[PDB]
Amino acid sequence: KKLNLKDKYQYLTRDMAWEPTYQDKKDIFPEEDFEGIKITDWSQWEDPFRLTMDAYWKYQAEKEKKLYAIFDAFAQNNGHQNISDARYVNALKLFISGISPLEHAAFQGYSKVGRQFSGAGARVACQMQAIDELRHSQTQQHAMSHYNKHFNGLHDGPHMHDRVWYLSVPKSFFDDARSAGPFEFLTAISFSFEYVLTNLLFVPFMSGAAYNGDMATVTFGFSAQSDEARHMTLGLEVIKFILEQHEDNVPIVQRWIDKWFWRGFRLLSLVSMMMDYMLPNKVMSWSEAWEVYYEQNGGALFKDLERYGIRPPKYQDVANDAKHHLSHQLWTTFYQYCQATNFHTWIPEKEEMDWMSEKYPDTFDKYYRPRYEYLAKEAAAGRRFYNNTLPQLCQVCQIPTIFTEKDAPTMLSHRQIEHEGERYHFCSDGCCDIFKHEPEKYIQAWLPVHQIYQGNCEGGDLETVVQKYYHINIGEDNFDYVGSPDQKHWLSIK
Amino acid sequence: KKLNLKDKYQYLTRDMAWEPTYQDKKDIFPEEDFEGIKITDWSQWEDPFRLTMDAYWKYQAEKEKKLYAIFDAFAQNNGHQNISDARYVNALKLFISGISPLEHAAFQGYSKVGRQFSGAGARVACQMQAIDELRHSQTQQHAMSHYNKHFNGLHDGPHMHDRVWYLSVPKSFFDDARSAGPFEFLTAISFSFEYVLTNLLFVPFMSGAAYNGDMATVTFGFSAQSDEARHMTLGLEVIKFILEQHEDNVPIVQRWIDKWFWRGFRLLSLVSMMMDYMLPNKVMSWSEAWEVYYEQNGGALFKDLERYGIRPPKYQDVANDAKHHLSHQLWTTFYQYCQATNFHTWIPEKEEMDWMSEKYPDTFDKYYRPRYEYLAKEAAAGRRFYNNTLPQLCQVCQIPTIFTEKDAPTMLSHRQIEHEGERYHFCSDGCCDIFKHEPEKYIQAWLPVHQIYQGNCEGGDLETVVQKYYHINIGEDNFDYVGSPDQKHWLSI
Amino acid sequence: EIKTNSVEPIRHTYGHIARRFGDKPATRYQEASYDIEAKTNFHYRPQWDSEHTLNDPTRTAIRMEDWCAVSDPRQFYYGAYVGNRAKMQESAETSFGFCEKRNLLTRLSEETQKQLLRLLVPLRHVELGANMNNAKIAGDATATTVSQMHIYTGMDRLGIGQYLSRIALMIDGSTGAALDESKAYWMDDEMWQPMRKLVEDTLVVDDWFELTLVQNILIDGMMYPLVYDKMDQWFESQGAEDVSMLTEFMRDWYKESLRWTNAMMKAVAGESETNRELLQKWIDHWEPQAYEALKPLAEASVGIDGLNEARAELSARLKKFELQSRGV
Amino acid sequence: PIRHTYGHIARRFGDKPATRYQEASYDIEAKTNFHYRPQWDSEHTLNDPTRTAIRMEDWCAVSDPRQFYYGAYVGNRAKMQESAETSFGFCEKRNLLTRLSEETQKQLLRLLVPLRHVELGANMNNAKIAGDATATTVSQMHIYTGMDRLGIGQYLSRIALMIDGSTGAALDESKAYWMDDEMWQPMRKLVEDTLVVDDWFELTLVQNILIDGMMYPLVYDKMDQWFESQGAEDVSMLTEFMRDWYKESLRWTNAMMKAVAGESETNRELLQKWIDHWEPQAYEALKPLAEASVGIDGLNEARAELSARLKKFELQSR
Amino acid sequence: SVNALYDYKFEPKDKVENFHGMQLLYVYWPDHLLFCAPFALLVQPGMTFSALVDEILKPATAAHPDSAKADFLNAEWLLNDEPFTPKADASLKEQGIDHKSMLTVTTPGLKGMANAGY
Amino acid sequence: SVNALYDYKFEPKDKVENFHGMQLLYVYWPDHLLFCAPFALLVQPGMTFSALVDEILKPATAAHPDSAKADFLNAEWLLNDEPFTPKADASLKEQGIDHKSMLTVTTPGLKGMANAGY
Ligand SMILES: [Cu+2]
Ligand SMILES: [Cu+2]
Ligand SMILES: [Fe+3]
Ligand SMILES: [Fe+3]
Ligand SMILES: [Fe+3]
Ligand SMILES: [Fe+3]
Ligand SMILES: [Xe]
Ligand SMILES: [Xe]
Ligand SMILES: [Xe]
Ligand SMILES: [Xe]
Ligand SMILES: [Xe]
Ligand SMILES: [Xe]
Ligand SMILES: [Xe]
Ligand SMILES: [Xe]
Ligand SMILES: [Xe]
Ligand SMILES: [Xe]
Ligand SMILES: [Xe]
Ligand SMILES: [Xe]
Ligand SMILES: [Xe]
Ligand SMILES: [Xe]
Ligand SMILES: [Xe]
Ligand SMILES: [Xe]
Ligand SMILES: [Xe]
Ligand SMILES: [Xe]
Ligand SMILES: [Xe]
Ligand SMILES: [Xe]
Ligand SMILES: [Xe]
Ligand SMILES: [Xe]
Ligand SMILES: [Xe]
Ligand SMILES: [Xe]
Ligand SMILES: [Zn+2]
Ligand SMILES: [Zn+2]
Repeated sequence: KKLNLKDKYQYLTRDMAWEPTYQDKKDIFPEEDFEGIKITDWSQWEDPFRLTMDAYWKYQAEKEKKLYAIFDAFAQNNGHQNISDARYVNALKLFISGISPLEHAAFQGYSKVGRQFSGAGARVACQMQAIDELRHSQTQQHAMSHYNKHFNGLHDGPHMHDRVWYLSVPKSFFDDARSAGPFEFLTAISFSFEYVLTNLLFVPFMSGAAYNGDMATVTFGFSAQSDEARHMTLGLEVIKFILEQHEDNVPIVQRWIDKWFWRGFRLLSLVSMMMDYMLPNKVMSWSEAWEVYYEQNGGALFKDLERYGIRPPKYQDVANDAKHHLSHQLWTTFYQYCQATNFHTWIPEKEEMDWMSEKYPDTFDKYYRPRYEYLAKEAAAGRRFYNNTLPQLCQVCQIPTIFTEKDAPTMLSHRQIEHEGERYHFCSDGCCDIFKHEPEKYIQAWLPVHQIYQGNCEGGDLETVVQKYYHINIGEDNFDYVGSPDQKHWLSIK
Repeated sequence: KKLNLKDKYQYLTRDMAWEPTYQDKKDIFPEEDFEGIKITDWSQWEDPFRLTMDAYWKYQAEKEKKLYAIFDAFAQNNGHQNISDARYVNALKLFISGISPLEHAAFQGYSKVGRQFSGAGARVACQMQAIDELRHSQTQQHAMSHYNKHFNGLHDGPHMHDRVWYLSVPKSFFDDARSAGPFEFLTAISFSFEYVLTNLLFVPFMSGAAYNGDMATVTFGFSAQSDEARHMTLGLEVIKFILEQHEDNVPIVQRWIDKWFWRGFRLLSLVSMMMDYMLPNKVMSWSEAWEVYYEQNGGALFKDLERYGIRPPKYQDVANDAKHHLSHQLWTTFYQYCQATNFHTWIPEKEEMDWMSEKYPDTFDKYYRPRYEYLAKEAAAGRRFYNNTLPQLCQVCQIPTIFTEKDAPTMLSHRQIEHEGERYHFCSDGCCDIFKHEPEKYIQAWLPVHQIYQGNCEGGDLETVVQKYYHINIGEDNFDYVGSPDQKHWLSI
Repeated sequence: EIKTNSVEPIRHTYGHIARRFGDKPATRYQEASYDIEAKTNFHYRPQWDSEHTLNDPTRTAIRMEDWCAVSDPRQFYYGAYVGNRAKMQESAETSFGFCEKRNLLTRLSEETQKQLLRLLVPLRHVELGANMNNAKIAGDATATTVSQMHIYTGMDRLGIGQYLSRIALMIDGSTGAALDESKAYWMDDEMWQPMRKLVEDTLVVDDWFELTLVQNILIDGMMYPLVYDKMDQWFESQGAEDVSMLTEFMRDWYKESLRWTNAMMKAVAGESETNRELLQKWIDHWEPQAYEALKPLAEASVGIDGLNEARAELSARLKKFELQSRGV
Repeated sequence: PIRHTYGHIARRFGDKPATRYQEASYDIEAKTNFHYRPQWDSEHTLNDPTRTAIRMEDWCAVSDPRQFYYGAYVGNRAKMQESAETSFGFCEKRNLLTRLSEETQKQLLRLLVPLRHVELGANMNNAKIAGDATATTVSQMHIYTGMDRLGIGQYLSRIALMIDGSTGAALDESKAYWMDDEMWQPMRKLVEDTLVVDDWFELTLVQNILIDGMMYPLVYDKMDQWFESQGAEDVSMLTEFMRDWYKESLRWTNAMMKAVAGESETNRELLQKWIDHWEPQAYEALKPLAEASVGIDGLNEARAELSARLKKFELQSR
Repeated sequence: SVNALYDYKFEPKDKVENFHGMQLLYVYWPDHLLFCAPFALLVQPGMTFSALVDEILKPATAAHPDSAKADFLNAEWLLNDEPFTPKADASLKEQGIDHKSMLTVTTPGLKGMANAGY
Repeated sequence: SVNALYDYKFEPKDKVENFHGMQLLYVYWPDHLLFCAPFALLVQPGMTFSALVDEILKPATAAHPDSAKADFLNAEWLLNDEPFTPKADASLKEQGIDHKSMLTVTTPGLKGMANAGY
């Protein structure tokens, strides 16, 4: 009988594979046993999307031709002049140096994993994801290109991503996933990042663009929607497939959910700060985004996973509670250390602060407003605060240890341990537990503060590290927004 | 023996035509003799471009994809909020009601003329131009669509074109060309309009857009550039062909050059006012535009043509002189009659007036600046000037007779004649001369002031004419910019 | 899941659009195609016509309360038209390159090549006639919906004539010699004379609707099936099967053209018994001339039964409009 | 503007406006300071140039003459698939495959369609290379070629689905030839052997130059001519995509080989050692296919064409 | 003269018969460019020259500062470019002011503002 | 423990040997969140506790209003979370302040600004 669409698509993908006779299957696919995951039957893989190559090329070429027409029009018409305020471009300096390089890392990681799985069906989904991430990487370089001509801090993204202190947060997140085996890579990136936490990254950046006049970024976001629909479906297929294949997979997957929930939460702390502080026109608060995208949507997903014996991630309560504090703790960290970053910070306008009091009724006026009162009096007196002493970094997530106890918002949630005669420090219980399960991995970390003190950052004094190692142009890319070349150029554009 | 590119293209166009046997050529092609133009050999036609249909479709589809992606992005991103000032949109009100409808008339005119010529080479070139003109007409409807949603005056362009007084200026220009025979049609539109006078329309609108943050118009402009290269080349081939075909064509063509130079010039007076006064950020003065695109570029063209016995157009001296006056004369005309227009007028800012002093060093402070000083005081006193008496219109170009004598800027260049018992009035010698050669044509003109007085504009009180006949919403489309719904909506953005 | 801050528009579309379809957002086709042309207050009578004004609906004897009743099912405004054609020409250009690179036409015997030059290639002259007739209609029809469908189709006819030309150029190796030969058949072979006379007769028709009917329904509606369906099958028996890939453009074009030509006939015939009376008179005069012009071609190739079936197919089609023709 | 391009592009090309390809393709990857060693490799770091024994001072010396960044790739492919899709519809609607004789149909299932398995092997090998090469200029050419192999595999599969009226029975019949017919076993063994190669440049050499460099000419040129003598000329319109793809693939694969071989004598000596081991195996894999169809002469012609190509790199084969 | 395919002769659109017993009259007042063009008026041919001045011309020219001072009846007149002496109490028709005539009135000593004839 | 295809055992990147004779020391001053995180210092294991305070800790904290009022030293100290009593004139190393220790120093009466521990 005539094939239905699902059996037809299988004949055009998985049927091209065969059982080897001349080489051992374990030599052709050597990476899929060492994690403990047991696969019972690859044929139970359900294709998360059914796109043959002809249809992929046709549809993506249509989106691309439209995207590039818009990008050229943006540039030809000096569309950077129509953003809300030059402060907004700081969100893009963060994006190009901390998020774009991840797109490119995902391209390589998915390419490799689209070779490792013995299931032909899983390999094709992974490979289509790989070439989409390549697209995301390159179209972002093209999107930001025109901003790089007119604003500072966008000029050496990949160079800074490997070196700069705060960019070790996204870098080590993705190094952790790509050093892991293939099932953990998929659980980390496809399920945790691309399915569970995706909206917390995507919605703030892309709707921030829409509210702040950035036609290039919003066009890139519209263009990436159909791609992310496939990526979310792969993430959902991945956890269900793995959980159903063998009861022994369930506790392994549980531990990965706990680890990558917690690493993903620490990585997203950078976005909380962006959306609450770096956007002149606000979309929603971090607290509202967390509540909708994780507490509501994620709660329903984790209720779904209960049928497999899965519970919600460990410490998700700590993360739900931190939503009232996160963006304010981080902005204040970046403010005092922006002599050593490739973006500017500033004190929020009085109107932004009243918006903060409303979005954060239980915390902002008590804990955060007085900080800005003090820092502004200091700045007004010609004593704009910069902190010239290096901070303690977490051994796992590598963020400075700036976070506070759930029960006590004024007390740092520092933890420390002894492991084989050496001392290690963490920002929280969540990072402590990750280290304790895999110490051999985390003791390898390239912690930027420690590396500066070892003399591995081509400089002992911090001016030389910032200018010569980081390629941050002192007086141009760093320091307060007020009085910066970006502010002067904006005021003259205007 | 392989065909070269020229000869191959000819095999793919003109070789498909044949000498008829069963019907006489003159019944198939009945319009080619009456104008007195003589064609000696159509094989002498040199294809102005060599584009087979596969290539035309391919290349135009790529331009259209990109254009529509930008239009969509402009609208999704509320791009109208990024223009220099809402006063700018008045330039588009004049465009959608005055010029877009000429694109559509050209589509019709070129379709007809792409049937009428007996040389298949000329027929294909005109047909490709007809479909290009349909493209301009439709994409302009789509370009202006977003502005129509946010600003007034753009909602009934075609309706107003047929009726509104000042729009009879472009309507009559194109009805004159379309009612003429096929050779005059091409001489008028392909040579005079699309080649000689083309940058005086295209540049001010498209540059003005660029300088004023109008991405949709700018993008249409960039898109139309390759179409215009063809249309210009058709214009050039047309006059060279017709001039070379017989020496008896040279006097006929010279009279068409004189007529169409003058009619084109009068039409362009609307553009002078748009670029000097309606663009918040200025590109160049009408004075400068005319110097470069006509006096320089046109000057060089007519030296080419001297080889054929053609001299530069009659009255060109008067037009060169009038460049010091034109935009100011028109702005003050529109200012006083903008109760009866689908767009606003205003007094220019002191900074714009200073610019005008610099660009019109011999005329502006003497004749025009003092007008704005007077009108501004009156406006300030609650007495904003509106002229409630209708004007005399020129029998040919249909503009009110507002223009002045060369070297006497305070005296109107009014002319009048008597023809078969009737009196007729003109703005100039240029228009008087066109009338005297073809009176049987111009005596038929639908002159909006006369038709209002005959009771043919469905109203006798002018409030009724403007609202019910013209579909201009009184209080929204018309009157001064200051106080207008457009201003208040702009401030509110 | 991108959030957006969109505005409150003052109105949704143009007044002329809102009058016709309601004050609500309009399609690209609607804004491009309805009430955009000049309709009244023309300033001067044409020097080239004693009887009608510029833009005069009386250039045809057919009468319609509203010529915008005739609308395009394909919704082609300019950009949709060229976008669709660009896609089509992509496949046609690649098929031409393939036949040219592989010598699919030049490897045929000289006798098979002459059959193409004699039976197929002179149809470019018919295409030329149809280009000219549709340029005439596009210039005479008053409604934008009607005139745009005619300029698009006239430009397609020129494109089709160019493809047929290139087949000959393929056969002569880009020299033009095969085009000379084929033109000599059109001009002097008795087989082509009824067609050539009929095409020349159409070029003198005044009434534009009479013209669209004869050209776009009666001639095309018998010719295209006879040639690109029935003759196309028969080419296989002659060893010329490979020309099928060169004429696929024409089969796809034809199938699409039935959409708008049937919608236009339905609206004009359904308007009034008078329109229908008039249409029947024109079919009675012209349909048998179309058949008689195709007869020597059918006889020289696929046989008269191929033509009789095409006539029957046109007849069945005309019955949908409450109109008659004398095939099955 | 304060600057014309990104710092990393300006270092290579000058502070002047750069091309879309340049901005998409150079120095975008992570290069150093990796936080953790791979759990799946004891010898190499993440992004480690030493995954190959080939040595280059700058892997960005390998640039794509087609200038394919993502947008240009899919743009080019979308154009090519428009024509392929139309040829598939034309053949299917006119019954051009189902009207062929049963022996002709069996020749297509036995000699042509099992190449979809070879394409799968090439897809997997190129995915490996994309995950292993460091330079973005090199890695993206390998993912594009990988996805192309999948697409070519899918067009081959559809030829069989057209023969069987979209039931899958022909693909079953054709897989049994791949698995059990003696004529396919040398090729199956070779493809499985490539899947176990560690050095990514060895793999790119073997797959993208030696196997494809003989196989594509043999099949889509020489056997293509032969199929016309067998009554299957109409299949040529379905395999035109493969001929156009392969002509295009020569541009980047020859550019890559010139840059690597021209770098050093030590690189050339490595490449030659690999040619000497693998080139004879590619020839032996194809021999049973050639002798079942066009004849061994067609294979010797393809082997000599590859030999002449390898002289462009100052390398040689038999 | 017009070339055409036929005998190209038409009635003027603006013949007097088309104005319902009324007539068109144009009036130009030199050096008062405040009004951009000569006025186009629709008048009863029987009306007296005096009433043209008091009931039409006076209120039409009201916006101009010079208006209140102008003695139009006693100013310098042209009719169709020819020296003209109005008769106040005679009708327009009976003194030769026919359809589409233009009158030019020059008021010496009142030549507009700013030495700009405005 | 880490799953790997090999024995996944490496030396820690931040062992004391990598610090050219020095050692890392972290200092936490609770209720002074003006400094967002504990300080990470590079220190000579031979320097005295009183030199650490006067040469390093006092300069590091100078930006806070409480700094000038603080007697660190006679404040309350923890070392690796255990109660600790510093010896002013004794080296860091002889009192057990080893590589990557954290000292916590609480200064009674100086609790930061604004009831917010800032
Ligand atoms: Cu700039
Ligand atoms: Cu609005
Ligand atoms: Fe992505
Ligand atoms: Fe994604
Ligand atoms: Fe145009
Ligand atoms: Fe044009
Ligand atoms: Xe495989
Ligand atoms: Xe951070
Ligand atoms: Xe993103
Ligand atoms: Xe972006
Ligand atoms: Xe998986
Ligand atoms: Xe998660
Ligand atoms: Xe994340
Ligand atoms: Xe730093
Ligand atoms: Xe620092
Ligand atoms: Xe820092
Ligand atoms: Xe710095
Ligand atoms: Xe013709
Ligand atoms: Xe105009
Ligand atoms: Xe006008
Ligand atoms: Xe234009
Ligand atoms: Xe436009
Ligand atoms: Xe012409
Ligand atoms: Xe002209
Ligand atoms: Xe009016
Ligand atoms: Xe008026
Ligand atoms: Xe008016
Ligand atoms: Xe009005
Ligand atoms: Xe057909
Ligand atoms: Xe090939
Ligand atoms: Zn941490
Ligand atoms: Zn005039």
